Amino acid sequence: SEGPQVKIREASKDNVDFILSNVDLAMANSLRRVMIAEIPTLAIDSVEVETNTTVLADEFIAHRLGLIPLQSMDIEQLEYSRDCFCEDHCDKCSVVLTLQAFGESESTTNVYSKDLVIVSNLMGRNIGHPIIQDKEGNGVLICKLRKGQELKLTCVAKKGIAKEHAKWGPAAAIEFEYDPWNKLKHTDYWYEQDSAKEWPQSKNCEYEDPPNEGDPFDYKAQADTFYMNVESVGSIPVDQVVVRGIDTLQKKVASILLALTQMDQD
Amino acid sequence: TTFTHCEIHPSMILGVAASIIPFPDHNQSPRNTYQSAMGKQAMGVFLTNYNVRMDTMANILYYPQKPLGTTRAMEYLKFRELPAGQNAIVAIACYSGY
Amino acid sequence: YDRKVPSPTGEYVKEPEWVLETDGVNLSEVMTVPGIDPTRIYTNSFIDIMEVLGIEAGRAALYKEVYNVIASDGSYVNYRHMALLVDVMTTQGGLTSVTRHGFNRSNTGALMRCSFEETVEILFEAGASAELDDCRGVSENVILGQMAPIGTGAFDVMIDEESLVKYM
Amino acid sequence: TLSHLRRTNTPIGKLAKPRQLHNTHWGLVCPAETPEGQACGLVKNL
Amino acid sequence: RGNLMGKRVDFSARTVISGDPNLELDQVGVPKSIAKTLTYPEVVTPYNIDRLTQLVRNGPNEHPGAKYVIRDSGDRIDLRYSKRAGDIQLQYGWKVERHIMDNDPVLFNRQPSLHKMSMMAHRVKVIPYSTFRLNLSVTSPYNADFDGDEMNLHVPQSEETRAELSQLCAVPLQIVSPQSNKPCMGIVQDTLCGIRKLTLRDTFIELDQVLNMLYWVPDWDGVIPTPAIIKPKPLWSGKQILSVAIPNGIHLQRFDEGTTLLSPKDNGMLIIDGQIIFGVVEKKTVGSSNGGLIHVVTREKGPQVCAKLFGNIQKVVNFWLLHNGFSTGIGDTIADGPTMREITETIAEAKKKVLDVTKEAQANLLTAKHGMTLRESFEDNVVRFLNEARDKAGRLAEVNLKDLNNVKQMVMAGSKGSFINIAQMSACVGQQSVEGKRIAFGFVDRTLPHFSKDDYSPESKGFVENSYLRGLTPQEFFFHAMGGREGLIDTAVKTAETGYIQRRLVKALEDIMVHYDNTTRNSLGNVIQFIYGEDGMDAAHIEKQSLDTIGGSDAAFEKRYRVDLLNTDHTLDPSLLESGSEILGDLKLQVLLDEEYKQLVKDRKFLREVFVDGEANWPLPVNIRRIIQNAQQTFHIDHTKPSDLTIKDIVLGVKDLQENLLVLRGKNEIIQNAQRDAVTLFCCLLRSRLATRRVLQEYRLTKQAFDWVLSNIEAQFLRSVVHPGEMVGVLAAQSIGEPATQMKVTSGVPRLKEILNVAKNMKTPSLTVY
Amino acid sequence: SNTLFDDIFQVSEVDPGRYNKVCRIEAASTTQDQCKLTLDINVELFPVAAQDSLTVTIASSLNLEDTPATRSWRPPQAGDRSLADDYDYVMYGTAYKFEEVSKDLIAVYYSFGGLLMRLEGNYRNLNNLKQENAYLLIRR
Amino acid sequence: MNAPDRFELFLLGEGESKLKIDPDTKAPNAVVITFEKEDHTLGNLIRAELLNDRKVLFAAYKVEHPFFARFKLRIQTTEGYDPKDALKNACNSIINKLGALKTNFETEWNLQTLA
Amino acid sequence: MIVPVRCFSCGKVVGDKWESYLNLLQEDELDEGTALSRLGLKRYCCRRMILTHVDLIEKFLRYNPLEKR
Amino acid sequence: KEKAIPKDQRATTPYMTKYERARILGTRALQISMNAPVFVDLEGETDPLRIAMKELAEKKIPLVIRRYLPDGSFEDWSVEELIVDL
Amino acid sequence: ASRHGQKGTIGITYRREDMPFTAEGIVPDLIINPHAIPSRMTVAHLIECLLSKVAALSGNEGDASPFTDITVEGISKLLREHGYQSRGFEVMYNGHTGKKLMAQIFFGPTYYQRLRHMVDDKIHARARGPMQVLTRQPVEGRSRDGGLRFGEMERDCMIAHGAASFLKERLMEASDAFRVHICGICGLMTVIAKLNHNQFECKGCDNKIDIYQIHIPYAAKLLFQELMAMNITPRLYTDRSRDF
Ligand SMILES: [Mg+2]
Ligand SMILES: [Zn+2]
Ligand SMILES: [Zn+2]
Ligand SMILES: [Zn+2]
Repeated sequence: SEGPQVKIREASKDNVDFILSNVDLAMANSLRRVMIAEIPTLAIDSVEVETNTTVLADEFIAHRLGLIPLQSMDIEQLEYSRDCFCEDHCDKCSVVLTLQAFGESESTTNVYSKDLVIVSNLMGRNIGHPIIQDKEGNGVLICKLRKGQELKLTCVAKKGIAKEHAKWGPAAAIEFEYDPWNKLKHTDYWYEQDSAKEWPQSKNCEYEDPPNEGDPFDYKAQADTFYMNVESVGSIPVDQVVVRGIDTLQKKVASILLALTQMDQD
Repeated sequence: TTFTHCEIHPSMILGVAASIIPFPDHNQSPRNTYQSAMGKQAMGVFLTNYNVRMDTMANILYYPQKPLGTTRAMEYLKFRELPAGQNAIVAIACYSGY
Repeated sequence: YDRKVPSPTGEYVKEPEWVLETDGVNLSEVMTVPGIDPTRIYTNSFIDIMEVLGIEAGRAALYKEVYNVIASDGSYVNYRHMALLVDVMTTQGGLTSVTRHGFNRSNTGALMRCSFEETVEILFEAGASAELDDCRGVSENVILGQMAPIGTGAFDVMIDEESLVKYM
Repeated sequence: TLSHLRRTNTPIGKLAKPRQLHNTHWGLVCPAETPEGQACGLVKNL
Repeated sequence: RGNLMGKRVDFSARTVISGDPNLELDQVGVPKSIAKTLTYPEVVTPYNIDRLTQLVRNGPNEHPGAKYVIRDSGDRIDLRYSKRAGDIQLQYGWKVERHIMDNDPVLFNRQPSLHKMSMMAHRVKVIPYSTFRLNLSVTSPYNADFDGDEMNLHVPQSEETRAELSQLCAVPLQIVSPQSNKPCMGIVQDTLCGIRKLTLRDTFIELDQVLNMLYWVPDWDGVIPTPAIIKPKPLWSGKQILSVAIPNGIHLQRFDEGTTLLSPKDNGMLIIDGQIIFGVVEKKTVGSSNGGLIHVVTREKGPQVCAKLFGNIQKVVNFWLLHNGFSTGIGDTIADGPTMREITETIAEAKKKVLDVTKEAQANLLTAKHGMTLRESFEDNVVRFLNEARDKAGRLAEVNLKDLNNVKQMVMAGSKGSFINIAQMSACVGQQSVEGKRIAFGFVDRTLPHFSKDDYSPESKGFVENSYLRGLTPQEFFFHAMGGREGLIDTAVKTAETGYIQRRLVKALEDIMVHYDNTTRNSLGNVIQFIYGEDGMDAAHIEKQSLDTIGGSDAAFEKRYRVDLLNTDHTLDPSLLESGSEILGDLKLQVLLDEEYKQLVKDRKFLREVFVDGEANWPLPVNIRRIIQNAQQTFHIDHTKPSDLTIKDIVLGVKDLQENLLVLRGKNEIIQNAQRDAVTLFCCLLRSRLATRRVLQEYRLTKQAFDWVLSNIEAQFLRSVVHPGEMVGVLAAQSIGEPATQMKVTSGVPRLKEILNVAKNMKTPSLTVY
Repeated sequence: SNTLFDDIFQVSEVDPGRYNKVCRIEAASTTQDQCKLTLDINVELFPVAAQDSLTVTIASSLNLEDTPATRSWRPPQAGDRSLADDYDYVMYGTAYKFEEVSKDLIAVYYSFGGLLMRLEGNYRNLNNLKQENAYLLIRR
Repeated sequence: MNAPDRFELFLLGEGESKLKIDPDTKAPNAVVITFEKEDHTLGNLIRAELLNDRKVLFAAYKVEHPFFARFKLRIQTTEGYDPKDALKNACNSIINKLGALKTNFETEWNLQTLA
Repeated sequence: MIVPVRCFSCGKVVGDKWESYLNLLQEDELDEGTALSRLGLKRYCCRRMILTHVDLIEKFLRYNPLEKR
Repeated sequence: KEKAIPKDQRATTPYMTKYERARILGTRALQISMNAPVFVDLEGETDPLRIAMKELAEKKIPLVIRRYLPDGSFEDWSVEELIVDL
Repeated sequence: ASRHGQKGTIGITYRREDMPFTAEGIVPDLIINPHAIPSRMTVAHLIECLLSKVAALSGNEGDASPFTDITVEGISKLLREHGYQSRGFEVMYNGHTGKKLMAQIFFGPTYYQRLRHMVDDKIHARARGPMQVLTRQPVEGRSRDGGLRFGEMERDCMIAHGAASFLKERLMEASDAFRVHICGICGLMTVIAKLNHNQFECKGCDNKIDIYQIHIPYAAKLLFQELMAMNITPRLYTDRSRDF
């Protein structure tokens, strides 16, 4: 337990801010990279269009649908279509949603993400439901229709990682900073008259003491005490984002070790 | 002290293509000419009835955006209604040599 | 102007001299005026130099003009390229232009001369005069689709039986 | 489309330099919008 | 012209190009689709039967694969529609047309292709995407960038053409161009800036980054160099890390203005045994410049070693700059308040001087400069004053710029920009000129309908007082646009005219070739020159060297070269050689030294007669200085103990080496005289450098080192001779035409036209009378 | 191995120049009136001020016992003993010139990875400096 | 179109192994390990942890081309110490450190109220 | 044509705030910057995403449908 | 045969030219690729060009270069006796 | 291309985890080389970037009309009021390692335009394909699987290189190559060759045992036939008649 330390400054449903102390720069950077590009998530992958009389194109609507965030709390219970034994897809590795919208009113009618209806067997899981994160209760404004226009389609959502396509990315911006006082001299501050007066002070400067103003440069110091803030799109809880990022990195290292042992046997 | 007329605004000496350049007076003139030539090859929304027109070739940007830095002349060129381009976050750096 | 003349001590030093620059060229008449140095008078027009001093002097003046043009922009080119160009221009005893009225009027094969300009006229003249083309040129060999005698083609590769018998 | 609808052309024996931007062009044709090829200076835009 | 001299060809590809800093100098990235389309017919042999069979089984839809199989009968089989009968059995002598794989030589070209370096041979590298990929250092010879440019690729179809392409047109062989006997490729853009930033004295690299940088060098031996600073923290210098990429045994010395071995400004360059002693690496060292690192490496170690140097330097510098960073913004073009005040005052003073001259001219008290009209002289004075004002303001702005300024960093490294760019962006755009004159009165007695008639102020005749950062007022904008339009029209017209001129020159000099008798002849056999270049050497092997005998005072000549054994005025110190005690008072050696000095004096007289201007730096084949330095650093000359050389040995070695310097090998009087005249000058350089006093006193050469130097000089001279069969006519035509494309009296393209076409009447004939 | 040269210098002045981490210091020997030193020092790790006294040593090797790219450099190990332990600033470089200033004055030029040093002194005091690599040790 | 399928970045192909270890003849007791379908995320972490071992003399990694998702790791240890064992030790250290960090983050998160 | 679903730079969901942004501008008489801040868009990458969007789907909806049903 | 210069009075350069080397290597590579007998031991090779380069290095190429002169005469130079220094 | 003459192609594409990032987590959507700024003197690009940053932060439209009172100092003051460096520089971190870049990067929004030129609409290669009826050479036009032109300039460059065999292969094997029979009496290529019956005849010369075959470009054959139509007789002979 006497390893990396964590101190949470602000916790919310969309942003988690913490200080990661007693850790290496490589480890912190790898953590953020994994949290950005290697957390599995559920998103719409294939779309079959039955009727489309809209002013928008089928590929346009398919891209917009694929960018909708879907719940992925129980994603680990879902299987990869590539690793599943089925013809095209099944309930064990995919979720099927349906969209049916008609212009029954004279005024413009908006097709949101809340209109997507799950027609697959979730088997008691907690995946598939589009994320609603607004006061009105609607979701993403998928499209607009006028009177007489219909949109009928079926979406098949599969699990993946953001490395394959950014639509599976469960994490938004990640604030990442260290050494706000530039005590390690990792940056040469560009300036015209006075660098201190021309460069604003970072908000994290309050958590570290200022330089002694006359002390010799510390050449034995190493980067540590990172300030991080993870923002989540809503597919999974932010704390779950961090936990699963650590889990993914650990699994990757364990896979390296397992491959090394496999080669050792031969 | 013998003026007989006054310019409405000097910015009106420019043409349609040259009225899209932001701060053209801070640029070298050949760059302004190059931009005037190239702006006619940028993708946008040439017309709103492209779904009923049958042209040989047509290009339509998915998500057009109006420039953050605009020019007063463009208001009469309807650049904010049918923009051709996007506001990309640009960094000027030597990252990998690519 | 500034010219470097050897000093009595032995070092090269720069001294000022008065040089007259004139618009218009009358070389033969100006050269005979007393007081000037006839051994250093120069003319921008190499044609007058050729007519007054000879073909070799015209060659030197032409090279000087070409070098001046090339070096005016600050670029530097090896001597031999310009020397070859000027030598080709002056190899027939006169100033042969680089146009269709100069080198293209020589006797270097109809198939070679027609590739530049006046193709049909050159071919008709060759037919009327019953010209014989030896196909020594790169243009002729290119037209006929055969290995030109240039670079790797300037020699014939033959097999050595004397070495074949001894290579075992 | 707007530039094409507001383009002009000048047919090039003459003794002059129509490709330059004359002073009298001020406020009548764009001083910067012109093709970079063989039509540079001959095709003007109002 | 449309179907015989040039024609459409097969086995070619075209697409957009891109820059790949991770590709070797001679490597070219080829899209997978283009690789699958282009094919090479490989003959079936016992050494490749299995590989060709595997490719045939793979078929035409999988790279690597095959598309056609040709039997010994000449019939061709398409692997598509052929799998019905199964895989074909290959036999010796058949041909398999298989996709171009890695390391396949291919000819890479870019139009207009104005010179031979614009079409060079590359090794294929099959990569993912739809664009060709080429190293950044090879963009300059191609005159290409990545704004949308396209380049052509051609695939040879025979082993003979394949070998010819890989042995004559290979990129490494074209590093040293013959147009200006200097390298045609070099570090450029990002790497040129990064090397300059990395070689600064303040650049120190820690262990973790040093290990990665070292591993990034493919040819790194695996030995970690000792850090420059051991305590209190191990730190490696950027020079230390960069020296790893330079091959061992390379020596280079260059002195800039004010440079000293204790270089306080870190200027100049000193590399010993491949280790950078001091000096910031910039365009003068790794750029395509005469006497640079690229030239030294390619002439000492070879073209392959130079090509590897390119990649090593690019990789290490690219990694370092990727992890260091470099940018530029609006703040880099902003000068401080005091500098802006000084610039404004300077411009005001220049304007006041212009006002004074204008008032004097209007008062008629100004006398026209002789040979010009009053108005012309007034315009000349005004233009001079305004141009000097711009130059002074630019100087002030550049001086104010700090070292951290990014534009200043680029200019100092030579990657991009210049003093005029800095001045125009920060201080003042300056006077605008059309047809080499101030803005003319397009209207009646005025330039625009905003000034009064007969106005001659700088702001009225087109002086842009403001800078780009400040912004141009509308009148300045219009005048600057007029200038830019002038530039564009000049560009177009000059492009067309230069193209025509280049075609004419090539067609005029296409049939000239150097024959096996060293004569330069055309197709008719007519002799243009009795020896190519009047010396018989190849331009690619020519370097600029200084003749030490033509220059210098008589006293300096006497001190440097004369050696006396009878008198005590110019006696040779006995500690310079092992026989310096018994050498004194020897009349045979005295007469030998007298003959040597007499020959040197005659050489000085002849050199001064040939070069009237007294210039001593001329292009010559063999660089003797580098040979001497290599001998010294290879044999570790003591520099203190006397050498074993004897005056007899030195004199006779030089004399007999002059005999081994052979260009013409005829056995008759005519050819012998031609041979002597061909090397008279190089013999002068050889005698000036390998003098008895110079060898014994300055170089301290040993007997073994002297013999090695003589042998190396002979080998280098024999290698510098022109190869028979070279198309010197086409080479010269291209070398003269290529500068023309980038191109009181007529000059430039118009004058080149007036020269090539023998014009009876020229625009500005003139005479110079002394 | 063994000290090739040792002395005490009084830093006459220090010039930072255009650099922010490297400063050029001019010093003269405290015991010899004909010995002077010009040296480039990384002041970020070893600050030097005017009127400072520096003990300067030049050695052929850092190992204590005499042992007269050599070998791959490796990070120091625990318990390793070397001459560096007795000093504060240590640099490693090569000599690239020996110059005769006067009848008996000789100057040796050293380069520590771009940081230049010039040691001018008597021929009988700089006779042990060879055309090779050496360690420079500075102690305050 | 010649854009490779995106799953090639992480999915291992047929006949391709995650690790390819070869001795290095440039120096004694040196090995080069090619990691397939891996990138800087693992390269930097493993190299940084290797550099912390006292019995490791050289540890570096590089990505020859960003187009291909594979990187090379050169490891040289002291005499008598196996580079394979050094890599094993680094990986085990990473696993333990990550586990400790995960436990600390979970216990800290459980103490919050807003989420 | 229609509001993008995700911010290009970072991937934040912004397609569910177009109607709220318009409502804030119209009914609340709030400035564009204040509305963007109230919507939770802190990074200028998302601020430009919502600020510079042009709604062409409204114009496209003015044409009569090609096919009825 | 008045056009064949006797070996005792050959005046051409005794060093192989770049073009001669390129053509010799290409011709020998073509012959090897067409299953020609190789007179040099191979330590493991599959490229005909590499095999030809080995043959040239060891002077085992049974080819003679017929250098032509502008007057029509020629000189025969064996690859073995031609110096390869470039 | 941007609105300042700065046009370029995408050298390579990087993911968010590999792109450099600031402390705020903003990654660039596009990176351009600094070296394009100095020589081209497009200060308007930098001013537009700064103005766009301020406009995005404040929720306004930047006034970039040419001749107004807007100044870089004013834009910088407005930007500094928002908590950013007045000149737009930001501290960035390397995506691969997370270490701060020593230099600070000019970072901000900019209006970019997608041009009509796409690589997928220009890429084309040909190993073999249709030949034109007239010259029997590769057809022109990439849409018809046509070939590329090996023009006079390319021929001259190859001549300078000395690759005679490569030049011949390009002009013959990679293009039209035709075998014709010529009579030894008359160079005219009017020899009727019944190859199946192994017979040759040159009517007019009354010979059948004096025929030679030559390989020439079909363009050369067409040229000779056109000259024959124009009454010129290009006679090809395989032996020399005059000494050098
Ligand atoms: Mg271009
Ligand atoms: Zn399944
Ligand atoms: Zn965003
Ligand atoms: Zn006949």
